[PDB]
Amino acid sequence: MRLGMVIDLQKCVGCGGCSLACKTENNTNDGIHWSHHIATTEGTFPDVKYTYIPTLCNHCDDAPCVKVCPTGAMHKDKRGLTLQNNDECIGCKKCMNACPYGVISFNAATPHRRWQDDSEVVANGTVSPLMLLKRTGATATPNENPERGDTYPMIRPKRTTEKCTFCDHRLDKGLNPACVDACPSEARVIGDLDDPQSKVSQLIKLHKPMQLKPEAGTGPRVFYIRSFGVKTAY
Amino acid sequence: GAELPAPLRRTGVGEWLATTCQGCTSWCAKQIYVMDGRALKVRGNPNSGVHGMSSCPRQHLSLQQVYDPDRLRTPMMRTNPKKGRDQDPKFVPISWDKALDMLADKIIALRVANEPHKYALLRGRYSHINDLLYKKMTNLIGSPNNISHSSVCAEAHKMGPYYLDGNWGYNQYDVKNAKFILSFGADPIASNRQVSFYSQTWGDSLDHAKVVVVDPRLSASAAKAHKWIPIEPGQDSVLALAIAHVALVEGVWHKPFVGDFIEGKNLFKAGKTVSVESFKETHTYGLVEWWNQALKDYTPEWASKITGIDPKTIIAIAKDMGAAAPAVQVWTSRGAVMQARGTYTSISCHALNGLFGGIDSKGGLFPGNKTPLLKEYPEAKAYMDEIAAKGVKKEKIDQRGRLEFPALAKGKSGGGVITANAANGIRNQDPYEIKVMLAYFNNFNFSNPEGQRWDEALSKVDFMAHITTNVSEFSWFADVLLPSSHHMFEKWGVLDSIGNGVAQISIQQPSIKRLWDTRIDESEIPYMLAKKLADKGFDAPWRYINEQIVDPETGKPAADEAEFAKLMVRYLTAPLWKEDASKYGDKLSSWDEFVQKGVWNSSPYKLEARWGKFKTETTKFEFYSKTLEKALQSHADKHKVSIDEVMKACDYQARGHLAFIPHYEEPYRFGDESEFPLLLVDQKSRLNKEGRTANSPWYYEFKDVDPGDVANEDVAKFNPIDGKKFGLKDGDEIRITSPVGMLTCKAKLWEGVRPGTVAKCFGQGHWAYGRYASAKFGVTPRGGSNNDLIADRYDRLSGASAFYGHIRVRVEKV
Ligand SMILES: Nc1nc2c(c(=O)[nH]1)N[C@H]1C(S)=C(S)[C@@H](COP(=O)(O)OP(=O)(O)OC[C@H]3O[C@@H](n4cnc5c(=O)[nH]c(N)nc54)[C@H](O)[C@@H]3O)O[C@H]1N2
Ligand SMILES: Nc1nc2c(c(=O)[nH]1)N[C@H]1C(S)=C(S)[C@@H](COP(=O)(O)OP(=O)(O)OC[C@H]3O[C@@H](n4cnc5c(=O)[nH]c(N)nc54)[C@H](O)[C@@H]3O)O[C@H]1N2
Ligand code: SF4
Ligand code: SF4
Ligand code: SF4
Ligand code: SF4
Ligand code: SF4
Ligand SMILES: [Mo]
Repeated sequence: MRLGMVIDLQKCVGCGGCSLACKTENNTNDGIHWSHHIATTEGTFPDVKYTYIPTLCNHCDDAPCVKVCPTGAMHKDKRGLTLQNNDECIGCKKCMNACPYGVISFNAATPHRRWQDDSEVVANGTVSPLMLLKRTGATATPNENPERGDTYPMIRPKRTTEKCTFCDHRLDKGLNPACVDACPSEARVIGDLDDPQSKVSQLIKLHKPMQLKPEAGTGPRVFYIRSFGVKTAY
Repeated sequence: GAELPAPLRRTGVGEWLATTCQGCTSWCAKQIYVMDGRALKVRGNPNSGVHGMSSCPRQHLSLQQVYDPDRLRTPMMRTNPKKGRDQDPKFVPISWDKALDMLADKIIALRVANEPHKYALLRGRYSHINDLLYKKMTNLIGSPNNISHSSVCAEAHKMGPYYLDGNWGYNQYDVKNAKFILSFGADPIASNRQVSFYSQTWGDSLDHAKVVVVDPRLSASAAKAHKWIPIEPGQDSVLALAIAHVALVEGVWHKPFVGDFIEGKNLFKAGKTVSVESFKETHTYGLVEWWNQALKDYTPEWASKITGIDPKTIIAIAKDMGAAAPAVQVWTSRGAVMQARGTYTSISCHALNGLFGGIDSKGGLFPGNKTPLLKEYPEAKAYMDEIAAKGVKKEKIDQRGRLEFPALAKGKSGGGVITANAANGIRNQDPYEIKVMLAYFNNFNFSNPEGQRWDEALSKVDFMAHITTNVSEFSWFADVLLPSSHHMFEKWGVLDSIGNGVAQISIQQPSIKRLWDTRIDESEIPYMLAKKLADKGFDAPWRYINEQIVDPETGKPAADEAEFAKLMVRYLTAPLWKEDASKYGDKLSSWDEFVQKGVWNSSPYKLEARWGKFKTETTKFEFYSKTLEKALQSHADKHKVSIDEVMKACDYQARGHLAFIPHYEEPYRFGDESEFPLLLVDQKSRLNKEGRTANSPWYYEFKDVDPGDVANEDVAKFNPIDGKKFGLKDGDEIRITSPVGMLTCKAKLWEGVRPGTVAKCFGQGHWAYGRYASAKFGVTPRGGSNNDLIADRYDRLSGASAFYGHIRVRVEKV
């Protein structure tokens, strides 16, 4: 089994809804976005092209992040996912240097520290981050998703790395990744690339698949098909 | 950190509760996922026939609005009697009873002094239960000054649809079946009125639709289009008119809709008049007169001289649209039409929807489907006392209907609101002083052009109360703050949406326990105020509510605030769930089923439904708008002048027949071009939930999803040509100055900007709202406030405020 994702760039509108859904699903600290993007503007006015490429962990066939991890925290599971036992992460950052894609973040900052602020912009009138935390019963942020804790820390400790887990906790329940469900055009499809009848396997036969940095030799399993833009008419 | 055993796992087991998002007037039906009493996720309501589970990205930002750490948790009163940008209100907490006591005393004092018309109700956003607070309460008090925000929104965009085909309203666009899409400034995968549905369909449609996007900036939509036309701001109608000209010369109008020459031969020859009797129109009126009076001379060469567009491109577009007809749809955005002469851009662009037959056709555009949703509570005439009956006849504070403010909504002189001009009436006490103001869900100091006029106006209002979740810029001038329960998570409401060939009606319902000591703006607050007014001897509102707004099943009035909140929605939606709505769409068996599904869908639109029966003077699609002539004649007769004198007084170039046909108005411009060499291209952020996500950190984290923009910054985008001219580099702190104001932000050089323009998102520049939205709350803004640059100007025929085309600016490094 080799789970992967096919992203249809023609359907993609570059809105970031996938990345925002990932924020709500996975309780990433402010500034940490497991789902992100690469956008490019090419050409000189008036012949200007803008492209947006959604990015995430490519859950690589030959993941260098796994190979360099000195503790075995970073590992492959039987679905082909690259997952992390965060409890064994010593924050050495070797995975980040090994990953060609820059999709791993390091929790140098205490996650959700801004929610410890109890100052009020209007005293005894407006509330505060800390007061909202108390009111809602949340631990770190009122937006924290407890589901995440099924398989991974809801709130990661400082001095550990983290990245896209392919919403493994949702897959375990037979559900879709949050970013897949969040996409208005259904541009994102996941499945088993080892199953020739899976939608993803058929998509990369119907369309020419493209990968990010295949030259790095990791065998990424996020495939991009079609074109964000179209050739200019007239 | 072991994985949890299956019986203790939590993924997927929480509850989804239906509501409606209002980040834009897409008004998408949603479900909220709730676990441990907290809202954790938002998704499109799968039952929605307009958009299904599809959503734009802003649905997720909703979660940082309800859980905004700068929300008000209590009513407050200011303790500084002075008001102003420089005056700290020194708000102190008070009770709801005391806050409403203060407001009630001020309202009653007006009535005792026989000046109830000096009360004003200001409405920003709203739901369809607004009639009570907005209209009924206001009129029962005795005021005509229920002032919506519509004219700072898009009223100019309704002029074409109304005066050509009788639709004072918006259209849905049949993208799934379109063969040609021409967008004058619309960016439907980022803004406009079904971002979820048009994002769902846009990329797929490129395989069967040729898409041209006309916008001074390379928008997301233009980036996914076959042609980006980087129009000079304010020149859109030039292209629309030249396309129509070529369509006639080439003989490729849509004959089943328009008609044809009686003898078959195409007699439209460039520059030369045609006999009206030689053409037989089918469902249109005025084609030959339009040609003879103007269109015969709107050649591709004429258009190329003005716009720089290659005439071969104009010609090819016209022919492509002819071949695609009637699967042709022309969009207009605020950018094209919210200009001082923009009524005729709406008309000129929308005329193409008639000429190519797209109006009410497959692949074209058409109005929202009929639904049985009620939009008003019962008549209140029997509850109007003599004080109120006299007061409601006073001239409105926004001066609508004066010679220079025809505001011809639905064909009526003074028919339309003039939101931005209410500040001018207030600050000039013309027609009279406003002494008591209640405002909700609005921030006109920030959202209206030259909003410092609202600073001035509100500082002159004896008593104002603001119904709001956050202390925004408008709130700074309030005597009393009335904190609102959040519309999307803590409120009973009802909204609608159109798209995908259907109209839907969706519920808003509380999905969490109310966080703070807030009340629902449109139901609980007017209910509580009516009780307070009755306690103080003015019980007409209370009697009206208790006798007219009663449960549709039990006939009983609400027992308390919370029951009333739901009752307001039950009352208006009863035609959907108490009655059989099968004739219009879904059959719902009960209120509970309506709440559980969360949405009612109409049947699919019947194509060509309106052909031959438009609500125009002629019942035709009017290229020569006898409908607009009648409205202008009414306004002219009211003011004892000619129509031409109205045009002159309203600063349009049109004279004679040109007042009634698609024609070229040179765009109004303000300021010396040599001092102010750049034209502002105001745009929305695709992460703006109107003016309401600037206090959401995720907004900034992903701000570069706006093409050309920069995460965690407020940038103005310049073409590199102008960057070199003005010595600007990426990241430079800059000041942009217009004749009326200035802002500071950062510079970004981007080739997707037309040279001579500067493209900058509206949405930042808050100095209040919250700690993330401002640098120093109450004092120093984050980013730059676009509307401080935009001179207070109007499309006087519609009442619309102008936000585009006329704004000249200069730039310098700070
Ligand atoms: N993301 C987001 N979407 C929204 C909203 C929001 O706040 N955020 N608000 C909703 C509401 S209330 C409204 S009324 C609608 C408005 O939706 P629309 O009427 O479609 O237009 P705007 O979103 O206001 O965008 C203005 C666009 O016009 C462009 N433009 C500016 N000047 C000119 C010009 O002279 N000519 C031409 N051709 N284009 C010009 C700008 O570049 C910009 O792309 O959007 C709704 N959709
Ligand atoms: N330069 C520029 N100006 C614009 C636009 C643009 O594109 N460019 N867009 C214009 C358009 S199309 C519109 S329609 C207008 C809208 O303009 P406004 O109607 O003034 O809307 P907002 O700016 O969103 O302010 C709404 C305010 O309600 C408060 N509030 C926030 N959330 C809630 C809630 O849940 N309940 C209640 N009771 N109050 C709440 C806050 O005070 C908030 O500032 O802005 C417009 N101004
Ligand atoms: S949600 Fe879908 S359309 Fe939006 S950026 Fe992500 S992949 Fe693209
Ligand atoms: S994308 Fe990077 S983090 Fe993800 S599996 Fe590949 S090497 Fe590892
Ligand atoms: S930072 Fe953690 S996951 Fe990465 S290599 Fe070091 S121990 Fe392994
Ligand atoms: S698969 Fe899940 S973890 Fe990965 S980017 Fe999508 S939402 Fe984030
Ligand atoms: S912000 Fe507008 S388009 Fe986006 S989900 Fe909300 S209502 Fe729909
Ligand atoms: Mo609007």
